[PDB]
Amino acid sequence: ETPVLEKNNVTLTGGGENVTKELKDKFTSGDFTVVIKYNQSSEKGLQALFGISNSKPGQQNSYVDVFLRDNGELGMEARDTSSNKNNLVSRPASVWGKYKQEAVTNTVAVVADSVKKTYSLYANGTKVVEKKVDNFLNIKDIKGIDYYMLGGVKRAGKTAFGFNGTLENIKFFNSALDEETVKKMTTNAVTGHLIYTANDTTGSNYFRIPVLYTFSNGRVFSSIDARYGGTHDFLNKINIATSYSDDNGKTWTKPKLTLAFDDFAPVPLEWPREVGGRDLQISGGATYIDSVIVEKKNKQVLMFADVMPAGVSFREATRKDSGYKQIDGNYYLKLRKQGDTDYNYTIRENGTVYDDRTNRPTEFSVDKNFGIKQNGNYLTVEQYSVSFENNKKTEYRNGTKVHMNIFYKDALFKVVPTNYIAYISSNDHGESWSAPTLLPPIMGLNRNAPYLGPGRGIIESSTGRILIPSYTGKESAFIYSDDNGASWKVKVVPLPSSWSAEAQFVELSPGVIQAYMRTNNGKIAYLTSKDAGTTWSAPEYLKFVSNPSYGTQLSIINYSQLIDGKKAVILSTPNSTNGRKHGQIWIGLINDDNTIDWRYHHDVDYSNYGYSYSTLTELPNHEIGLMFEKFDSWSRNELHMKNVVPYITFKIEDLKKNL
Ligand SMILES: CC(=O)N[C@H]1[C@H]([C@H](O)[C@H](O)CO)O[C@@](OC[C@H]2O[C@@H](O)[C@H](O)[C@@H](O)[C@H]2O)(C(=O)O)C[C@@H]1O
Repeated sequence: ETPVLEKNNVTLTGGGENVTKELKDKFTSGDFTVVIKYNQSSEKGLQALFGISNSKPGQQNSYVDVFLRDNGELGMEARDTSSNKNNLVSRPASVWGKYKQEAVTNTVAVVADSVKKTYSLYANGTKVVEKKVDNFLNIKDIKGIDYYMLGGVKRAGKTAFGFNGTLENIKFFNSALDEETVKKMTTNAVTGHLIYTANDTTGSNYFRIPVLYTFSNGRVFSSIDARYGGTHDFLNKINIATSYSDDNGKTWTKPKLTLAFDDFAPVPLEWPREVGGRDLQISGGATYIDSVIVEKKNKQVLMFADVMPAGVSFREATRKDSGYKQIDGNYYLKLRKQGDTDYNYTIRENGTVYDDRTNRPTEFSVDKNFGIKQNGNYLTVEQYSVSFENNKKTEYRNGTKVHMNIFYKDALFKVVPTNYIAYISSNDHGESWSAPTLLPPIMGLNRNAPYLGPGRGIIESSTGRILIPSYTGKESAFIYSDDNGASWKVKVVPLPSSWSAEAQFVELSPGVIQAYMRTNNGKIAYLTSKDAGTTWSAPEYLKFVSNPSYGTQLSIINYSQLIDGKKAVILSTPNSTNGRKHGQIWIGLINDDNTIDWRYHHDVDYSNYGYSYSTLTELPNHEIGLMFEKFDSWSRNELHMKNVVPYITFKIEDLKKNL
C-alpha cells in the first residue's frame, strides 16, 4: 500500500504550502490516512498539519484537518457546510513540545474509515483515540473541496491555523490503513521513553503515580500504580507494578505485578472519556495504591503502599477504627464474620483466627498474603472480570477460582473497611519480594492508618533513622524506625489547614532534615527538623511556585555532587495557577546556614503542557532520571488516557539554566 503523495522536509512559518495539483481528486473512495512526522518551531496557537477544504467564500466550514494545540492536544476536524455536520475528535496530551530546549520530532496520524464511521488518531506509536460518529464525513462527503495544503487550512481565500515548524515527512493515503500498520509507522524515539505501556505485562491500560529510586549497586528501579478501570483513585482496581534497569536507565525489564490482589482480573479496559461516562467506576477491587521506596543500610529494599479493601474509597472509609484490637498488650488485626454485627475475631500467632468471645482458636487461619484457610485448606471465591457490551459496563464472575482473601467483598471474614499500609522487602534489589506486613496501628486503635506520600523514604545519616512520609488530611505523619526497620513509630504534626500533605524529605546536614509537601493553599510548604525528625518547625513556603488550591505531589532529592561549590537538592513540580502544567526542575544549593538558594530552573516542556505527579532519581553516572505524569491528572478533561507517563533524563548542565 503506497501513498498518493509523499513530501519531505517542508519548513514552514505559518504560511503553508499549496499541494492542490498533487492531491486533487485522488481520494477516490473518500477514506484517508495521513501520517505526519514533524517538529514545531513554536507551539503557540491552533496549528494545522494539513488542510483539505472548500476555499470558496461562504464555505469556511467545509474542511478536514489534523491540528495541534499549545497544550499537546492532538485532534482532527471534519466539517461540511451545507449538511451542518461538524466532527471533532481529539485527545489531550498526545504529543511532545520541546525537550532540553530542542523541538521534539513527533509522528502522528489520522485514519478515516467510512465503513466503520470512525476517525482514529495516533501519536508516537499510540492510538490515542478512535471514535465512531453518526455525522461521519469522508473527503467525498464534503462538498466542493478544491484546496489541499500543508501547514494550514484554506478558508474563504485565507490561510487558517498556520503551522510553525518542519514537516519532516508527510504521507497521504487514499484508504484507511490498519491499526498495527499505523502504530508501527508512528513509532519513533518518543515511544522508547515509556517504561509502562497500555496492555503490557501489567494488563493495565492506564498508569499513575510513578516512583524512581537508584540502588547502591547501580540498579535503577521504578514502581507505579497500574490503574485498570481508568485513572480514577477510587473506586478502581489498582496494583503496584515495577520495572528496573541495569544500564543507567537505557533499557528496562518488562513490568511485573509486585503488589496485586486477584479478586478482579488485571485486564485492559476501554474506559469512556465522554462527559458523564468518564465518571464511571467499577464496583471496586481490593487495591494497592501510592508506593514509597527506600533502601536500607544493609541493602535490603522496602516498598510501602496503601491497602484498600474491595469497594472502600478514601473519601467514605471510616476514620475512627484502625482495624486492630489490643489483647494482652499485643495488636491483632480484627475480623468480622459474615452475618455478625461485631468484630468477634482476631488473627493471632501463626495466622490462627481466634474467637475473641471465647479466647480460643477457630478452624480458620490467614496466611501471610491474606488468604483464608479452613482446617488447613484454602477457601476460594470466583474472580471478577469487567467488560464493555454496547458501551455498557458489566462486571461478572469469570470462571477463575482464587483464594478467599480478607480484603475481598466475598470473604467469609472481613477486615474493617478502612485504609491500611503494607510493606514488602527484597534482598535481591527488586527481583523477588517477601510477603506483605501490615503496619501496626501507630496512629492509635481508634484512628485509620496514614496515607503514604508517594516517592521515596530516606535514612538520616547521623542516627540511621528510617523516615517514610505520610499524611492524614489534617496532619503530617512522619513514620520512622530507629531499629533498622524492625519496628515503626510516628511523629504526628498538626497542619495549618486540611492539606493533602504528600511529602518528601531531604537532609541538609547531619541531623537536619526538611519535609517538602503539597498544601491546599497553592504553595509548596517545607517543615524543618534539627533533631533527625523528632521535632518540627512551623511551615515555611517556597516563594517561586504558585499552584491551584488542590495542589500536586512533588519530588525532591539530595544530589551527590557539588554544584557551584555547594551541596544541592533537586525539585520537580508543576508551577501554574491554571492546572497541573508547566513542569519545572529546580536546583537548590544548600547555604552554610542551612537555607536554600534556589538558583536554577528548567522548564520540562512548554508551559501549557501537562505535568502532574513526578519522581526524581540520581542515576549512577550522576545524570538525573525523571518519570512523570505528562498530563493534567486532576482535570476532568484528561482522565483515562493511555501512555502518558514517560521517563526522561537530564545532565546537570541541561538543568543549570535561568540564572
Ligand atoms: C480545533 C478547533 O477548536 N476548531 C474550532 C475553531 C477554533 O476554536 C478557533 O478558530 C481557534 O481560534 O473555531 C471555530 O469557530 C468559530 C467561532 O468561534 C466562536 O468561539 C466565536 O463565538 C465565533 O465568532 C466563531 O469565531 C471555527 O470555525 O474556526 C470552530 C472550530 O471547530
